[PDB]
Amino acid sequence: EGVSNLVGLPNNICLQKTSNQILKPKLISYTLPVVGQSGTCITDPLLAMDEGYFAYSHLERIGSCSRGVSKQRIIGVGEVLDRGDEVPSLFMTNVWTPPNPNTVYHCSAVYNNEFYYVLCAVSTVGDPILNSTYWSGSLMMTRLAVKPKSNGGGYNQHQLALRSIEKGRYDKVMPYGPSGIKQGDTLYFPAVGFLVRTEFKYNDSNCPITKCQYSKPENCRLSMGIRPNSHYILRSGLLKYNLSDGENPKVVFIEISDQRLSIGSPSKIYDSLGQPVFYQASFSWDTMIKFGDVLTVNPLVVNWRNNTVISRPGQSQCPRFNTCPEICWEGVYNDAFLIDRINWISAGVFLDSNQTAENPVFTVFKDNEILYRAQLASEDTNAQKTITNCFLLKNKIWCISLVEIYDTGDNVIRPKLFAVKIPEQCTA
Amino acid sequence: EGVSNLVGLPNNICLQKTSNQILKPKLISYTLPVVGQSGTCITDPLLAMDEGYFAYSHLERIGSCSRGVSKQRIIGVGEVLDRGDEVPSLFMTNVWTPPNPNTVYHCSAVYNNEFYYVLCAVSTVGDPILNSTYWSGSLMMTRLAVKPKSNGGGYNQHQLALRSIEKGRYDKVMPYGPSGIKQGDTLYFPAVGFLVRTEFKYNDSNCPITKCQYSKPENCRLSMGIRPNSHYILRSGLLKYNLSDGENPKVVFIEISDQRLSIGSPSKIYDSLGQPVFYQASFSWDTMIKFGDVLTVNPLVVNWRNNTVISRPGQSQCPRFNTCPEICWEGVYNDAFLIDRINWISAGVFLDSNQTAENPVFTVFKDNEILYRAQLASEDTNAQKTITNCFLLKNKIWCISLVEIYDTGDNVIRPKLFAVKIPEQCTA
Amino acid sequence: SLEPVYWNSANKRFQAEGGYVLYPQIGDRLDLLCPRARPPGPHSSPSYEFYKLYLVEGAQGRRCEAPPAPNLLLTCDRPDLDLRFTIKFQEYSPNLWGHEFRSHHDYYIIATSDGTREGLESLQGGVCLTRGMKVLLRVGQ
Amino acid sequence: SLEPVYWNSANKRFQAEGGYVLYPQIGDRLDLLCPRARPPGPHSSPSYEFYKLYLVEGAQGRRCEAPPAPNLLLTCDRPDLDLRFTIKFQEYSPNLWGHEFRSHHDYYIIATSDGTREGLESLQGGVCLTRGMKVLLRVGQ
Ligand SMILES: *[C@@H]1O[C@H](CO[C@@H]2O[C@@H](CO)[C@H](O)[C@@H](O)[C@@H]2O)[C@H](O[C@H]2O[C@@H](CO)[C@H](O[C@H]3O[C@H](CO[C@@H]4O[C@@H](CO)[C@H](O)[C@@H](O)[C@@H]4O)[C@H](O)[C@@H](O[C@@H]4O[C@H](CO)[C@@H](O)[C@H](O)[C@H]4O)[C@H]3O)[C@@H](O)[C@@H]2NC(C)=O)[C@@H](O[C@@H]2O[C@@H](CO)[C@@H](O)[C@H](O)[C@H]2O)[C@H]1NC(C)=O
Ligand SMILES: *[C@H]1O[C@H](CO[C@@H]2O[C@@H](CO)[C@H](O)[C@@H](O)[C@@H]2O)[C@H](O[C@H]2O[C@@H](CO)[C@@H](O[C@H]3O[C@H](CO[C@@H]4O[C@@H](CO)[C@H](O)[C@@H](O)[C@@H]4O)[C@H](O)[C@@H](O[C@@H]4O[C@H](CO)[C@@H](O)[C@H](O)[C@H]4O)[C@H]3O)[C@@H](O)[C@@H]2NC(C)=O)[C@@H](O[C@@H]2O[C@@H](CO)[C@@H](O)[C@H](O)[C@H]2O)[C@@H]1NC(C)=O
Ligand SMILES: *[C@@H]1O[C@H](CO)[C@@H](O[C@@H]2O[C@H](CO)[C@@H](O[C@@H]3O[C@H](CO[C@H]4O[C@H](CO)[C@@H](O)[C@H](O)[C@@H]4O)[C@@H](O)[C@H](O[C@@H]4O[C@H](CO)[C@@H](O)[C@H](O)[C@@H]4O)[C@@H]3O)[C@H](O)[C@H]2NC(C)=O)[C@H](O)[C@H]1NC(C)=O
Ligand SMILES: *[C@@H]1O[C@H](CO)[C@@H](O[C@@H]2O[C@H](CO)[C@@H](O[C@@H]3O[C@H](CO[C@H]4O[C@H](CO)[C@@H](O)[C@H](O)[C@@H]4O)[C@@H](O)[C@H](O[C@@H]4O[C@H](CO)[C@@H](O)[C@H](O)[C@H]4O)[C@@H]3O)[C@H](O)[C@H]2NC(C)=O)[C@H](O)[C@H]1NC(C)=O
Ligand SMILES: *C1O[C@H](CO)[C@@H](O[C@H]2O[C@H](CO)[C@@H](O)[C@H](O)[C@H]2NC(C)=O)[C@H](O)[C@@H]1NC(C)=O
Ligand SMILES: *[C@@H]1O[C@H](CO)[C@@H](O[C@H]2O[C@H](CO)[C@@H](O)[C@H](O)[C@H]2NC(C)=O)[C@H](O)[C@H]1NC(C)=O
Ligand SMILES: *[C@@H]1O[C@H](CO)[C@@H](O)[C@H](O)[C@H]1NC(C)=O
Ligand SMILES: *[C@@H]1O[C@H](CO)[C@@H](O)[C@H](O)[C@H]1NC(C)=O
Repeated sequence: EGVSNLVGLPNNICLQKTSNQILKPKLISYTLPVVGQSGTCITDPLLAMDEGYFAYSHLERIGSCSRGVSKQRIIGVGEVLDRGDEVPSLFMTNVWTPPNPNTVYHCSAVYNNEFYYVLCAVSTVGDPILNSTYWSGSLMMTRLAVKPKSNGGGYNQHQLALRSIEKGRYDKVMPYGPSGIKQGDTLYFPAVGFLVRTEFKYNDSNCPITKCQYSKPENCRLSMGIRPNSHYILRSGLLKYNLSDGENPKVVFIEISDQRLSIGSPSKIYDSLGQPVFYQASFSWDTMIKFGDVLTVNPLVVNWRNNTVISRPGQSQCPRFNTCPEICWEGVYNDAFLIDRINWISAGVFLDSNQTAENPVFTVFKDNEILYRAQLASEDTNAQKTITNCFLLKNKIWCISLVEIYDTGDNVIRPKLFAVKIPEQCTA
Repeated sequence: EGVSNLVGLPNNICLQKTSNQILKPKLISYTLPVVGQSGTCITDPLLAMDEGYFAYSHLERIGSCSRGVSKQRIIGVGEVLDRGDEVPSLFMTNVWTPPNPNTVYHCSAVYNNEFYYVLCAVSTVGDPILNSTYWSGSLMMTRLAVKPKSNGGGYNQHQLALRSIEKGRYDKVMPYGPSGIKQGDTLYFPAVGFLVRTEFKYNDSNCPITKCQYSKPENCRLSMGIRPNSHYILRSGLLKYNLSDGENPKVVFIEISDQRLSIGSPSKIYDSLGQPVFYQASFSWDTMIKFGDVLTVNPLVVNWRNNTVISRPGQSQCPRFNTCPEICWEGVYNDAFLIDRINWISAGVFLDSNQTAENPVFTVFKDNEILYRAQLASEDTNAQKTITNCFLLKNKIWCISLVEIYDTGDNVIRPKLFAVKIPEQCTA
Repeated sequence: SLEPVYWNSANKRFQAEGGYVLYPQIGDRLDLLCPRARPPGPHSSPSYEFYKLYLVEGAQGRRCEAPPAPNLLLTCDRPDLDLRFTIKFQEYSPNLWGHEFRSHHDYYIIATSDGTREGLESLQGGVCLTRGMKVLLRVGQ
Repeated sequence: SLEPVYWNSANKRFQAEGGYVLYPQIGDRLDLLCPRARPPGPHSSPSYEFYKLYLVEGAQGRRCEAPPAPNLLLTCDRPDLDLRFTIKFQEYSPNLWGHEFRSHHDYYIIATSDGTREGLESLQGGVCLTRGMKVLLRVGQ
C-alpha cells in the first residue's frame, strides 16, 4: 500500500491544452480527523511529503483566523497510503502538542530516516516577522518517528534546542516555509534572513522600471522589508542542518541568489523527478509565480521559470498579474509541484481572483499555457494558503493539495485535503 | 469697608447639627451689574476671591446655555466691600472683554499684588476638552489691576502670550477650574493634563471593585478619558507660574497624586485658615465630594476628606451617591469651602437631586454630618455650577456663593450671588 | 403630566396605535425605568430584557438607527436591580456633552438591541423594529 | 448588493444627509474607485484629487484621524489610470498584517490628505473634515 516519490518515468499525462473535465478532484480530508466547536478556526497550515510519509501542522484558534486566541498547536506525521480504493490518503501515526501554543511559529518539515524533522521559531513577542526587532532569534527542532515504536525512549519524540547558528551578516535567522529536502544526511529547510536595512547592499538602478511610469528606482529596495522604513530586510534562503555534525549539529543559513529578487517569503524546496525545484511565494510587486529548477544548493541559485500565466491575489498596490516594481507587502502562498521535466508541466491550486482570497482552482500549467484545470468549489468560495505535493501510485501521478477553504457561514473554518489523479487521456 | 481672608481664630460658629433656620442667605447680585435681552444666556461663570478682591468671568450666549451663539466674554476684577450694611458686596473696578468670544476657554484666576492674573486657553477648534486632538495647546495670561491707575495703559490691563510651557510626559496642558493660590510670587492655577491614552500607566487591579458586583477592573482606567476611546486621558493638577522668573516666566504642570484618582475635572485650590485646600469636581463614578488639605504642592498630594454626606447630581451610570467604579463622564461643579479646620467644618451650595440640575441648597457640614442648611430657592428651581468663597467681615465668617440659577419662564438666564453669614448661635 | 416609561416588552404602550408619543412641556421631568425582573414584581417582564436606550435625531429615529458614538441615556445591564434615568427639559444638566433640544423638532428614544446580552451593543434597529420599541418626543414650542 | 464608492469630490454621497453609511453583509465585496479624470469620463472629478484611503477604528473615524502605520487601502497617485481596491468581508485575504472586523463595532474609511500631491501623507482630518470624506461601515452581526 505504498505511495512513492515522483521519480524516473511515470505513466503518460495529457500534454494538450484542453477544456474537457479530465480532472476529477477527490475530497480525502476525513482521514485527517479534525474536531472543533463552532467559532473555531484552524490555520497556519503545513503539509509535507517524502517517501510515502507526511508531516502536518496547524494552529487552532477561537475567534478570527487572524487575531483569534490560540487554543492549540498540532504537529504530527504519519504515512501516505492506498486506502484500498487505489486512491492516496493520509494516515496519522504520531502527534505532538507543544505546551504553550503561543510560543511556536513558522514551522518547517523535512524527512530523512524514519524521522520527520520539524524546525520552528520560538517567540514570546508574537510572530517574529511582525515584531522583528524583539525576537530572540530562538529556534527549536522536534523529531517525530514516522513509524512510532511501542515506546523506546527518545525514538518516537525528541527535542533539540538549537545552540549554534552560522548566520553570517544576518542578525536573526529562521525557517520560513512548509517543507524542504534531505541530501543524504543533510537537511535543507526553507528559511529567511533578517538583515539590518542599513547594511542592505543594492544598486537602485537594478530595479526594472524600464516600462513602468510611476515605478521609481527606489521601489525594489524598499519592497525588501515589510515596511519601507522597516528595520530589517528579508532574504529568502535555506537553513542547512548536518545530522552527522555530531550530537549537537549546527544550522547554517544559505542566502538565495540575487536573481529575480523578491522580499523573503514563505518558500518551498522539493524533489521532483531526480532534481530539486524551489518555490518562493510572491509577497510584493513581482506577482507572477516564482519557481524553477535548483542549479546549485550551497551557493543557492534557482533557475526561475519565465512563467506568464500563474499569479496570486494581492491588494490594491500589487494585485494579481502586477509586474511593475511597486513598494508593497501582500499576497498568498499557492505553491506549484513540477510533474513533467521534459515538457515543464506543473500542478497547483490557485485563487482565481485579483484582490481577493477566493476561488481555489486546481490548475495544470506550462510557462505560457494553462493546459487544463478544475474548480475545487464555487466562484465565491473563500480560500487562502494552498500546498500541493505530487507522487506516484502504481506509477500513476497523484497530487494532494491542502487548501485553506470555506464558504461564508460554516461553523468551524478549516483546511481541506484534495487528491487529484493526473489524467493520461485528453478526452473523456 | 474692610474684608480680609479667613485666618486665625474668628468669631465662633454653630458647631451643632440643627434644624433651625439659622442660615439667612441674602441676594447681592446687582452690586455686580449684568444685562441681556430676552433669550440671552450667561454661562461659563468664574468667581475668585483673595485679600478683599475678586475675579469674575462669564460668557454671554444668545440661545441655549450649551450651544447658543457666543455674543461676548467678560473678565472683570474689583473689590469685596462692607456695603455699609455690614454685609459683603462685590464692586467692579476693571473689566476687559476679549476680541473674539469664540477663542477664549476655561479661564482660571489667582490674585497676587494689586493684580489679578487670569490664565485662559486660546482655541479656534471649540472646547479643547471636546476637540483635544485638534487644539493647539496654546495658553494666554491676562493681568488686571484691582485698582486701575488713571491713564496708566499697561498697568490696568496687560497680557503675555505664554512662551514656554513645561508639560513633561503630557501632550497638552491647560487651566481647569475657577481659581488658585499664590505663594510669594509663584502662582498656582488649577489645571489638567492631556495624556495620550496609550501611555497612561495604570494597574487595572487598583480599581476598587471589592463590594461592587457589575463593576469591572477596567472601569477606572477607561473612565479617565471623556469616553472609553478618547485619544487622551485627563490628569488634574496645577500650573505653577513664577513671576520672579524673567519677563517671560515658565508655566510648569504638576500632576496630582494617584491617591483617590478621578478623571481630570474643573478643580480649585484655595487658602483657608492659613493652609491650602484642594477641591476636585466629580465628573465620573466617584461621586462623593473630593477635597481636603494639600499635604504638599510641587509634588501635589491632597489629604482627601473621608466625606460620606456630600455628593452631586450625575446621570444614569453615575448618579448622586454612586460609589462604585463605572464607565462614565458626567456631573456638576459644586465646590465647598473650609470654614473651621479644628473641627473640619465646610460650606458649599449643593444641588439636592440625583440626576437633575436643580434645588440649590446652601449647606454647612462635617465629614459624616450635615450641620445645617438653607434652600436658596424652590424645590424645582434649576441650578448648575456653584462656586463658594469664605472670608471675614469684622472677625465674622461670611460666604459668597456664585450659583447658576433660574426657574422656567424667566427671560434672561444668569448666575446669581448669595451672601451667607455663618451663625455663631444655634438658636433664633 | 408625564408618566414613567417602563422599558420592557411588558409595557405594551409600545404596541399602541400612534406609537408612544409624549409631548413634554418645558420644565417637565421624565423617567425611563428598567425594573428588577429578577424577584419579579409588577411592571417587570417575562424575563430580563437587556437594552441600551439612545436619544435620536428623529430622522434616524424613524429609520430605527443610532448614529456612531450615540447619545446613550440608559443601559439595562443589571437584572438584579431597578435602573432609572431622569431628564428635565431645561437648560442645565449633569450632562457634559452640550446636547440641545430644538423646539418643533422630533426626537426618539430608541432601543436597537434585540434585547439579549449578546445583542446589546447593536446600533441598528433591533427591538426598535421587532417590538416597535421607540418613543417620539415633541417638546413644547 | 453593495454599491461602489467613487472616491472624489464629484461623489456627492459624502456630504449628503446620513453621511455615507454602508451596511456590509458578511460575504459582501466593496470596491473603492479613484477614476481616471485625466481623459475624463463620468464619475471622475473636475481635476485629479490626491488621496490615501485608510481603514480606521471608528472612534478614529470621528476624530478624522488615522494612527501611525495606518491600514492603507488605496493610494491615489495616478491621474492617467483608474485605480480600484476590493475588500471581501471574510476571514481570508491577501493582506499580511492580520487585522479583523469585530462584532457591533463601527469602522470608517477616511481620507486625511487635502487632495494635493504635497499634503498627501497627512494623517489628520483633511478632506475628511473639509469634504466630509469618510464612509461608515456597519458589518452584519
Ligand atoms: C484582474 O486584474 C488583471 C490585471 O490587469 C492589469 O494589471 C493591473 C495591476 O496588475 C492594472 O490595473 C493594469 O495594469 C491592468 O488592469 C485583468 O486586467 C486585464 O484588463 C485589460 C484592460 O481592461 C488589459 O487589456 C490589455 O489587452 C490588450 C493586450 O495587452 C497585453 O496582453 C496581456 C495578456 O496577454 C499581457 O499580460 C500584457 O503584455 C499586455 O497587457 C491591449 O493591447 C491593451 O490595451 C487595450 O487595447 C485596446 C485596443 O488597442 C485599447 O483601446 C486600450 O489601450 C486597451 O483597451 C491591454 O491593456 C489586459 O491585459 C488584462 N488581462 C490580463 C490577463 O492581464 C482584469 O481582468 C480583465 O477585466 C475585465 C473587466 O473589464 C475585462 O477587461 C477582461 O475580462 C479582463 O482582461 C482584472 N479582473 C477584473 C474582473 O477586474
Ligand atoms: C435618589 O438617590 C438615592 C440613590 O441611592 C442609591 O444609589 C443608586 C446608585 O448608587 C442605586 O441604584 C441604589 O444603591 C440606591 O438607589 C436614594 O436612594 C436611597 O434609598 C434606599 C435604596 O433605594 C437606600 O439604600 C439602602 O438603605 C439602607 C442602608 O444602606 C446603607 O446606609 C446608607 C446611609 O447610612 C449608606 O448610603 C450606605 O452605607 C448603605 O447604602 C438599607 O439597609 C438597604 O437595604 C434595605 O433594607 C431593608 C430592611 O431589611 C430591606 O427591605 C431591603 O433590603 C432594602 O430596602 C438599602 O436599600 C439609601 O441608601 C439611598 N439613599 C442614601 C442617602 O444613601 C433616593 O431616595 C430614596 O427614594 C425613596 C422613594 O422610593 C425611598 O427609597 C427612600 O426614602 C430614599 O432613600 C433618591 N431619590 C429618588 C426619588 O430616587
Ligand atoms: C475640531 O476642530 C476643527 C477646527 O480646527 C474642526 O474642523 C472642521 O470640521 C468641520 C466639520 O465639522 C468642517 O466643516 C466643513 O467645512 C467646509 C467649508 O470649506 C472650507 O472652510 C474651512 C474654514 O471655514 C477651510 O479651513 C477649509 O479650506 C474648507 O475647505 C464645508 O463645505 C462643509 O459643509 C458640508 O456641506 C454643507 C455646506 O453647505 C453643509 O450642509 C454641511 O455643513 C457639510 O458639512 C463643512 O461645513 C470644517 O471645514 C473644518 N475646519 C478645518 C480647518 O479643519 C472639527 O469640526 C472639530 N471637531 C469637534 C468634535 O469639534
Ligand atoms: C513587540 O514585543 C514587545 C515585547 O517584547 C511589545 O512591548 C510590550 O508592550 C506592552 C504594551 O503595549 C507592555 O505591556 C504593558 O506593560 C506595562 C508595565 O510594563 C511592564 O509589564 C510587564 C508586567 O508583567 C513586565 O514584565 C515588563 O517587563 C514591563 O516592565 C503595564 O502598565 C501595561 O498595562 C497597561 O494597561 C492596560 C491593562 O491594565 C492595557 O490595556 C495596556 O496594554 C497597558 O499599557 C501592560 O501590561 C509590555 O510590557 C511591553 N514589553 C516591553 C519590553 O516593551 C510590543 O508591543 C511588540 N510590538 C508589536 C508590533 O507587536
Ligand atoms: C528565463 O529568462 C532568463 C533571462 O532571459 C534566463 O537567463 C538567465 O538565467 C541564466 C541561468 O542562471 C543566467 O546564466 C543568465 O545570465 C540569465 N540571463 C541574463 C543575465 O540575461 C533564464 O534561463 C530563465 N530560465 C528559463 C529556462 O526559462
Ligand atoms: C481617609 O482615607 C484614608 C484611609 O482611611 C486615610 O489614609 C490615606 O492617607 C495617607 C496620607 O495621609 C496615606 O499615607 C495612606 O496611603 C492612605 N491610607 C490607605 C490608602 O489606606 C486618610 O488619612 C483619610 N483622610 C482624612 C482627611 O481623614
Ligand atoms: C550601480 O550602477 C551604476 C550605473 O549603472 C554604476 O556606475 C555604479 O557602479 C553603481 N552606482 C552606485 C551609486 O552605486
Ligand atoms: C499589578 O497588580 C498586581 C496585584 O494587584 C501585581 O501582582 C503586579 O505586580 C502589578 N503589575 C503588573 C500586573 O504588571
